[PDB]
Amino acid sequence: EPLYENSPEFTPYLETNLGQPTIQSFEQVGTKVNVTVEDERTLVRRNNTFLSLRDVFGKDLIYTLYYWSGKKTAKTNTNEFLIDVDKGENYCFSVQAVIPSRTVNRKSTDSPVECM
Amino acid sequence: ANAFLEELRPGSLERECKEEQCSFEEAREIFKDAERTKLFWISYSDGDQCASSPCQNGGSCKDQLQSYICFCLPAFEGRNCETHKDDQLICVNENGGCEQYCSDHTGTKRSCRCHEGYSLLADGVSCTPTVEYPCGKIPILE
Amino acid sequence: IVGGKVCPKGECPWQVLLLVNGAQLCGGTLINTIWVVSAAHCFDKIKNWRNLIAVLGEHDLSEHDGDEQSRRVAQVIIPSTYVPGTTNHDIALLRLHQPVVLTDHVVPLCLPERTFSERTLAFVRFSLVSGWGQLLDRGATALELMVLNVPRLMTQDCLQQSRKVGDSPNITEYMFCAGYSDGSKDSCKGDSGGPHATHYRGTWYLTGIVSWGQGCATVGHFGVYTRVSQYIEWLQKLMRSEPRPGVLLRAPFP
Amino acid sequence: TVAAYNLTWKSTNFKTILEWEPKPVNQVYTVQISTKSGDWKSKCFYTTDTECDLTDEIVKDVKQTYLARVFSYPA
Ligand SMILES: *C[C@@](*)(O)[C@H](CCCNC(N)=[NH2+])NC(=O)[C@H](Cc1ccccc1)NC(=O)[C@H](N)Cc1ccccc1
Ligand SMILES: *[C@@H]1O[C@H](CO)[C@@H](O)[C@H](O)[C@H]1O
Ligand SMILES: *[C@@H]1O[C@@H](C)[C@@H](O)[C@@H](O)[C@@H]1O
Ligand SMILES: C[As](C)(=O)[O-]
Ligand SMILES: [Ca+2]
Ligand SMILES: [Ca+2]
Ligand SMILES: [Ca+2]
Ligand SMILES: [Ca+2]
Ligand SMILES: [Ca+2]
Ligand SMILES: [Ca+2]
Ligand SMILES: [Ca+2]
Ligand SMILES: [Ca+2]
Ligand SMILES: [Ca+2]
Ligand SMILES: [Cl-]
Repeated sequence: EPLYENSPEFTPYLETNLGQPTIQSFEQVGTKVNVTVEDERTLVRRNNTFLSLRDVFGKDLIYTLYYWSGKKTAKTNTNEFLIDVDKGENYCFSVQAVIPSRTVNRKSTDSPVECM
Repeated sequence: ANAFLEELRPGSLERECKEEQCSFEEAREIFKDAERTKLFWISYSDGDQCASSPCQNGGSCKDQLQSYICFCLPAFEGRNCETHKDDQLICVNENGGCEQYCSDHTGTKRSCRCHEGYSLLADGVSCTPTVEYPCGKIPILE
Repeated sequence: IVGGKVCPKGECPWQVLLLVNGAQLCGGTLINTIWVVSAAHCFDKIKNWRNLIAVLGEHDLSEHDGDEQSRRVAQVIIPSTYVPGTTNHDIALLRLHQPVVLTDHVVPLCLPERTFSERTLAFVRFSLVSGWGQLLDRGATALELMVLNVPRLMTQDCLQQSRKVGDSPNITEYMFCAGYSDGSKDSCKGDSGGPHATHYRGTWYLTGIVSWGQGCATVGHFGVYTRVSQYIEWLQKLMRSEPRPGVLLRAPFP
Repeated sequence: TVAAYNLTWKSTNFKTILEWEPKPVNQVYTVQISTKSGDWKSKCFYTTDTECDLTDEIVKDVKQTYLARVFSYPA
């Protein structure tokens, strides 16, 4: 028998790193602003197409929005945030993917910053 | 970036960082605060690791922080889709797809063989019983 | 067999029962119409070689149906390298006096080719082990053929997952571990020579022979089986060899 | 021959790569992966690389727990 070494155990669902998210868009409706997070695709395939992060984790995945003196935060269990802003002031955004039920690697890294 | 007299104008992320490349300071003049500029800087300064077009064989690259991910077409694998699934037809790979015996051959495709009492079918991989009670089969279940 | 279930009649058709003077001795595996594989240690204390019988198509030892077929064992071939009282090279090839008739209840188990066994069969996790051996380390033997599904381990892992004992035999390249170390399931005394059969893409092959252990289903230990793949060339050479005179024959190995 | 060491899983959005050490001097590797009760499957046959992409195997069932092992063969 060959010389070998065992690897640590690995459960994909609980341990795979969440990739850097990207803010897809954002538009105004008077005093409210809607921020949309792009549904990042994963390597998981279902009949020849790739599943999105939302398709795989469903309700286990939430997104946190950081917007801006303090930072204000909003949370959503969909890919959209609907926040109250001020008429005339320009805001900047950054999101982070989070799976709260996780023990380790619970959060992705922050997305690139986008401003109005 | 900076040209003669432009810095008389107020900072603009679009004009200075999107339409042009901006230094950390130009960014700090727009964002003002340190933690905010630092956060913008991480992703802006990171660079696009997908620039080398590392994903081979028609794969798609997705940039990440100091790395990338390659999404490969169905018949490929590897960090950069460098591995051809079809080129892996050797016996150590799922027995070369042979139902019973597999024989590796350098220079040509591998071949399948069967145990006495069986003969190789036309598909080159399956075996079929030539005798009434071949070994390894349970009659009352067949 | 400790912690197994009854093998439904007909579903363990290559199982052989060996009897000496009507006494249950060991198990065996039918590999064709006249040859049976078993364990060498089963014959260490045999002195009356003419009362050695192999029964095929057996299931319930308490009653006779028309499926049993008895044949006297003409020859018992063991490796010369085997030393009675030790664990290494625990395998034996038995020639039956007359071939058995293959039926729905008597079918041989395939002896595989060496490379196929080492490269493919060795990585199928579970295999079946059967016998009429003891139901508990201390217990009685079974009246109905018992069968158990056991996972195989590579020797490195077997050594690492076993409780160390001061005078335990080394697991050699001629052996392999299979089973559970939690005291639940294992083959046992009286099961020796029985088959450790591995299923691969529709056909069953012989990969091991019940050989020894450190108690039946004792916590911290696995059952040890003879690694049949190491003997395939030896077995085939002997099956096509000139039948000689005495019952016991110590054939050179390799 | 030397045994591989420091086996590490690198996974982001399910693209899963196993990496290990050392760089092979006169030896090649083969990787096997399985679920606790499944058969072992071989991958990256006789590679001189010190990484192996297992993505295609693990995405078959992302909720299962996998174990992999790296064999060192003399060459
Ligand atoms: C002849 C067979 O029936 C029998 C099968 C035992 C299977 N046991 C488990 N746990 N799966 N084998 C034995 O009885 C062997 C015979 C033997 C072989 C070599 C040397 C000495 C005896 N005996 C044992 O396995 C006993 N546990 C004794 C023993 C042998 C080797 C190491 C430690 C103890
Ligand atoms: C493309 O770019 C990445 C990051 O610099 C590198 O790792 C690859 O080797 C190159 O082809
Ligand atoms: C990116 O994804 C890969 C897998 C291919 O479908 C490419 O053509 C596409 O741009
Ligand atoms: C190495 As052991 C036969 O004690 O499991
Ligand atoms: Ca400028
Ligand atoms: Ca400027
Ligand atoms: Ca400026
Ligand atoms: Ca400009
Ligand atoms: Ca512009
Ligand atoms: Ca300045
Ligand atoms: Ca400036
Ligand atoms: Ca980048
Ligand atoms: Ca009976
Ligand atoms: Cl024992």
